[PDB]
Amino acid sequence: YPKKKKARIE
Amino acid sequence: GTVNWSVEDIVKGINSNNLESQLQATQAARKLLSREKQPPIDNIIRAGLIPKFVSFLGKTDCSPIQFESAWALTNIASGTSEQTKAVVDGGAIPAFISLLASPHAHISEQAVWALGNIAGDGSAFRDLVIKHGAIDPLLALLAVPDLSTLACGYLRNLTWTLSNLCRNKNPAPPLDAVEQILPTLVRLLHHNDPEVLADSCWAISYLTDGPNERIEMVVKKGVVPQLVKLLGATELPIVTPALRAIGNIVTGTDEQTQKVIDAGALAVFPSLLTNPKTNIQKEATWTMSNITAGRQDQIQQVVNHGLVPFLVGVLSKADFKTQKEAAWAITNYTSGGTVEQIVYLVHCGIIEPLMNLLSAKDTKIIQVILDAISNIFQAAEKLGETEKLSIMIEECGGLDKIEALQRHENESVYKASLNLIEKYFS
Repeated sequence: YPKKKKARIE
Repeated sequence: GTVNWSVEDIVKGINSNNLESQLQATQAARKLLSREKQPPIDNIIRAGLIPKFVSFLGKTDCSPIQFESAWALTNIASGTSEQTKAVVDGGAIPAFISLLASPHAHISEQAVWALGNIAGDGSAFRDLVIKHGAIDPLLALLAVPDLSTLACGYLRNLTWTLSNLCRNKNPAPPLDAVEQILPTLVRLLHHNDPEVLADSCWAISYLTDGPNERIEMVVKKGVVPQLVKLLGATELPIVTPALRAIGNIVTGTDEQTQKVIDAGALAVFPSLLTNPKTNIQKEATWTMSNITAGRQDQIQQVVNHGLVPFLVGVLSKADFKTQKEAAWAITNYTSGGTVEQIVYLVHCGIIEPLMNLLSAKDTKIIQVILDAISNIFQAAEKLGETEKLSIMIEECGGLDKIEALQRHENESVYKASLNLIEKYFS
């Protein structure tokens, strides 16, 4: 399965 | 300016009685938490900053601090279950749901993102987000005449958060929530953006992974033809979830598998069963196995599409897991098929690869292969072909492998091999 969570990266 | 602050200075600024100093410190915290290389989530939590960020979420007259705190809390909630729990314990769920209605698009997008992380933690936080009433405003954000007018990243984040609201089991999402979400999912499934399509297919795959009643909830909306179309897509991130959804659907009742067949899915399997990506081949063979376990007319449709030679090919050469799936498909075929269909199976050359696969150490695949051979021998008996099949098995080295299986740990392998020898090789 794909990522459960993701951070907003800059 | 706000680059490379220490958490000490961030705390000093947030603890000041100056809203602008608080905003500067919150932006510094956001910039700390938005780096790939080990963002200091635990240090920010230990400093006791979550309550201050949650309070800032509700400062309507200062939208920048709302945005910065939302970004920081999003990145904190993107970590381990304990960090997401720290975010939730601060009361962030209702604050983010309130921000969903913000007049500023970027703030509402960030709230969507944070809620997506929170819900993606797992079943409990998913159902808690739902209980706080996020589905209504989330879906309202998508209630427009044409999705194309929405910003691309905004729509992608909305789709991803919705897919997380559809994700996870034990328990699965509430039935009423799934019914509330499904129409917007069907609409997103016809959107043109690859990411939106991929996440919508992933949501559908989540929703179809369960009892036949959930599969029915999804199938009634008429998405199967669109799922097949996407199965034919060129983007692997789209084909993978579409294939997963189709497989989950064919694990249901024979009528749902027939709905999949009528949409024209089988015509795509010549390529899927030769796809250069291992996982695509594996899941396509698993889908085929769950299709061959159906009715005899469905096995006949599998035959008419010329997919038996492709099953033979996968059984002859493929990654071992795909070969397991092929063995299962063949055993289901032989257990549910007519005599003519099993004879055709033999005529396509299944015997030699099926025998070659008996040398693998996996015990369960050996049991499966022996069951398939027993079914084929029954079909031959019905026609008087027992000896011809026995000779074929002897010529390719299968008899040696069966005789060796006679002395095997597993009781069922033991007994089935001995019985084959006793009944068909005198």
